[PDB]
Amino acid sequence: VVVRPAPMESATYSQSSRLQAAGLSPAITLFEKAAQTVPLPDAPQPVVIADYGVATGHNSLKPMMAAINALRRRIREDRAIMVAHTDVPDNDFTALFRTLADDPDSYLHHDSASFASAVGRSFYTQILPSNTVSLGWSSWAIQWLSRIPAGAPELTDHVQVAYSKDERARAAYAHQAATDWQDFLAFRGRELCPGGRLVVLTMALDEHGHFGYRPMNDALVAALNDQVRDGLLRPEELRRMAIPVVARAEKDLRAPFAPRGWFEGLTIEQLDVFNAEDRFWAAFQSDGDAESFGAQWAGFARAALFPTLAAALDCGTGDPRATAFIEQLEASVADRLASQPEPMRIPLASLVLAKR
Amino acid sequence: SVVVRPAPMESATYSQSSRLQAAGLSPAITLFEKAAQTVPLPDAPQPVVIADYGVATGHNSLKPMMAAINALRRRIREDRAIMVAHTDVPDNDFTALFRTLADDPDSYLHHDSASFASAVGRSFYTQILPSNTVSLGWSSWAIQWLSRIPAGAPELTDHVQVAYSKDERARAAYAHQAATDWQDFLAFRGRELCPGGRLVVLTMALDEHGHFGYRPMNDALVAALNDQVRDGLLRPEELRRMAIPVVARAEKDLRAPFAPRGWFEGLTIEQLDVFNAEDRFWAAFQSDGDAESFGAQWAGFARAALFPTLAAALDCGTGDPRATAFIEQLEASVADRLASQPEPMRIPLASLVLAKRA
Ligand SMILES: Nc1ncnc2c1ncn2[C@@H]1O[C@H](CSCC[C@H](N)C(=O)O)[C@@H](O)[C@H]1O
Ligand SMILES: Nc1ncnc2c1ncn2[C@@H]1O[C@H](CSCC[C@H](N)C(=O)O)[C@@H](O)[C@H]1O
Ligand SMILES: CCCCCCCC(=O)O
Ligand SMILES: CCCCCCCC(=O)O
Repeated sequence: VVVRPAPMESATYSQSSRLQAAGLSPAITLFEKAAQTVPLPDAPQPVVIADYGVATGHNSLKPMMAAINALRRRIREDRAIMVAHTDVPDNDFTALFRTLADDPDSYLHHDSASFASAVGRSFYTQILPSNTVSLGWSSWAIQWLSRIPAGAPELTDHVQVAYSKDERARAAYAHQAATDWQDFLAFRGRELCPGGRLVVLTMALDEHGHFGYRPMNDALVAALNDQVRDGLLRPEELRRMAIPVVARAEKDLRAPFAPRGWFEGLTIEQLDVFNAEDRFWAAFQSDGDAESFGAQWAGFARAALFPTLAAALDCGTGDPRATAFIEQLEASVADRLASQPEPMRIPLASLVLAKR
Repeated sequence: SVVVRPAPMESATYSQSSRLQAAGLSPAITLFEKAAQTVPLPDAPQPVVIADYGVATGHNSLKPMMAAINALRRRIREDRAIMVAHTDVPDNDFTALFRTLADDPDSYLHHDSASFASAVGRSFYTQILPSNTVSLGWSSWAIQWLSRIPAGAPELTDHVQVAYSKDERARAAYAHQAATDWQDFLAFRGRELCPGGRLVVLTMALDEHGHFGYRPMNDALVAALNDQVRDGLLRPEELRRMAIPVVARAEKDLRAPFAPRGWFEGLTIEQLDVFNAEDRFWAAFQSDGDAESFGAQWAGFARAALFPTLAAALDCGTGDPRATAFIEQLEASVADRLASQPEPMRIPLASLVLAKRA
């Protein structure tokens, strides 16, 4: 009865998350700096790093290595560092453990006293022992709502609430995001060591209050409307489709802390709101390959969003119809964006949080 | 890879098909609970770590974990963190594990609000947890699985279990692989345990007479596989390729790394028992006379634990419908054969308590 989003498409996420990787690049610098200065546990207790919202692990390798390299300048080489990667139960943890074993960039291949574990429990509850996490990292994860809000109006003509014209829906999604953010902070506040640091990167609204990805969202909705026109999609199924993602404004991120600056033992040490460089547009300006441009954007949308859309179908998620739906939708979005390539806004927020 | 490994349990059926395992491990829970009463615990703010080596779906971990946690709660504050680290191979179904921990009312997460869960998908034949952090280790029905089919070992012609093979070279190769695997397992647990820590192991053993047990089951399985070849459902080449990388150890094998002075890599055997588990399927049949249920229980047990490893030998994919049909038919065949002539079976086990030097 509680409707939740779907995890990333395991088969394609590691190959289709270059946008996310490029966008989080500035946050790695913050994370590295946090690792250089954070108070550490008494030797020889293991130093714990937490990665909240790991998916396949591909985009975690660089931030984890940056922290580990920084820590190694401060501690003995034989001292244990434990990385706890967290996601939802239905995330593909086999893909994660294969990434950690097989990818040359894996920290396990670079540091002989580093260790890996996984936690498959929603990060909107406490999932690690209190006072044990020295360094927390979360990129591209917290924009995902814990649920479609209870009693929220069905998004009749849209898949993203920011583009919806239903005021009741907007408020319901906004309240859910506010409660989710409070919950996330409350439990990270318990998990962090005193003096510990948490670096968060999430989807944001820009200075004008816009969600961004405008041509993408237009292409997506149009491609879905074409499937109902061609009889590939039922009108009821399209009505049910919704992405439980909310992008937060600066004011939304600060809300739990106002006005004294603290919430559940945590404070905002640094906050930045910025637009990530549009690499797909930059590449297109260089090579003029419109088909490639369309394929890059469509692949990004597929791995991250399509499993959630496919969950609304009358058939099963393992049903061949769902696979056909995913592949057709990707090809249609690709064609639409390839026909008229345009730059897009990728609004992000980075935060450094510190525990008392 | 040219290194051939066993396959994990069938996650779809293991939680429903592991009552034999659950019943067999029951005596080891008592040992584990007793260990929990006195093992040293780590300095604050470190959680007490309980490691579960070879978790599968988690179904059979709930009882031993809760026994340890209950004992620990008689010693320490209710708000002290306890972390259970469940370990398996990368291709284990960890989603099934986390669903078990969230949904089963027997889950320690539902009974202890300061208990936590994690998973480690890295072979336990290497070190997979930080040195000196584990107070209590548990491993049931896992260490009999070889790290690999031994390199250069002859194809198990006419057999799927090496104990029943007539090939001397195959038997020796499997025995040597088991011996080095056991040394590896001990070496790395010896590093992971806290000084004074305890590890409880339950594994498949050879009985007093050096026998593997499950004889009627073994016979039914071989006969059923032969039926599939004869009926054109399985290629002769595929059956030749099939081998279960499982080795049951005698007392002497278990003691081998420790002999003669009693210690290996900081560990010693505190207690060792070798016993046959009560055959509950036979007991039920003696009570109710339901031969069909008898066959189904045995075949379900074999299916969940063994059939993925057999299916890996097929020329098709493991995700192919042909592999599913193979598993389903093999189960039905074994069930029918055992139902036709119900017989008691030997289930030889060994339980060990290992202690790390203080
Ligand atoms: N409540 C929740 N608890 C844990 N993980 C969640 C979650 N809601 C969403 N996620 C996870 O957040 C991930 C978003 S993809 C981000 C992956 C990676 N950090 C990167 O930067 O590319 C998905 O794996 C999704 O399953
Ligand atoms: N090298 C290895 N490392 C980790 N796990 C292994 C392994 N070899 C086999 N296993 C695991 O051991 C498990 C055996 S099933 C036993 C499950 C449970 N402990 C019970 O008592 O019922 C399987 O999940 C299998 O994947
Ligand atoms: C138009 C919305 C785009 C959402 C991107 C989500 C990225 C991720 O979760 O990895
Ligand atoms: C006849 C061989 C029986 C092997 C049982 C393996 C049980 C398990 O690994 O869970």
